[PDB]
Amino acid sequence: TINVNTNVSAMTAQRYLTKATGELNTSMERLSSGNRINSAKDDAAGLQISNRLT
Amino acid sequence: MTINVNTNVSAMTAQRYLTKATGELNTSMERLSSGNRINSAKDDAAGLQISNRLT
Amino acid sequence: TINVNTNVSAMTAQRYLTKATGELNTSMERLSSGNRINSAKDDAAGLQISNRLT
Amino acid sequence: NIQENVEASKSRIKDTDFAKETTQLTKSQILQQAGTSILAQAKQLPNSAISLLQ
Amino acid sequence: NIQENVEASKSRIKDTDFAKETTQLTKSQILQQAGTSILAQAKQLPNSAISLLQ
Repeated sequence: TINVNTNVSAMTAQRYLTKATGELNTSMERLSSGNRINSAKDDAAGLQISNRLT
Repeated sequence: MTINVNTNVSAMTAQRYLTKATGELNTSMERLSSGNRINSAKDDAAGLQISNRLT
Repeated sequence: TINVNTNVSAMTAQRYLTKATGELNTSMERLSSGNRINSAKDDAAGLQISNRLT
Repeated sequence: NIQENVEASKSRIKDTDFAKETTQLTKSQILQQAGTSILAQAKQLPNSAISLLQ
Repeated sequence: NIQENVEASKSRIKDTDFAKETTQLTKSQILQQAGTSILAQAKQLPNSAISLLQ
């Protein structure tokens, strides 16, 4: 309690900020490109079927 | 018995208590400056081992 | 005891203060530069790979 | 596309994450202040105790 | 997540509890001051007692 060498709350805040930033970047990419699935990570089966349909 | 010189006996007990207090104070100062309770194997063996493993 | 010739606590405090100040300087340099890696002493492999990528 | 990916990886390896480094900077600042306070406390008490005894 | 939890546990086991330790420091300081005051008080008046009347 009232520690110095470790700040667990700051670590959790950093983790959640990183998650928010990652989601923000993904959303920004999806907005700019105009496609929801730009890389296989977004969706595997979705990407496959979309490529076949295109 | 209870007969003591109070010159070279009371002085000895006072010196022992003062040395204990000074050692405790120095250890506490080390722990405050360093930010870690355990600074050597002497302070805590198992705790030091587990903390090293976690780090 | 109260020997005045040498106080080990002073040396310990000075050593930990020096460590803290060194880490403070490193953090300041990292914040100002913007690059986590600024010398080979920091991390050799990371510096090599990052230079190659740049 | 390859340049975008390479720049992303280069930034991740090299570019600093300001959250972590700012947290480290604040922690180091506080550690330095604590060190100075402890050093001030520890310089005066031991030397002064023996002089008081005399 | 595992790193955050590990850091929390390590802080539990190792990191200093300043609230307790500052109080311990002050208690030790008070005890040493009392010890020195008692050492000065004694060994001067009572010791001199066995001589002033002789």
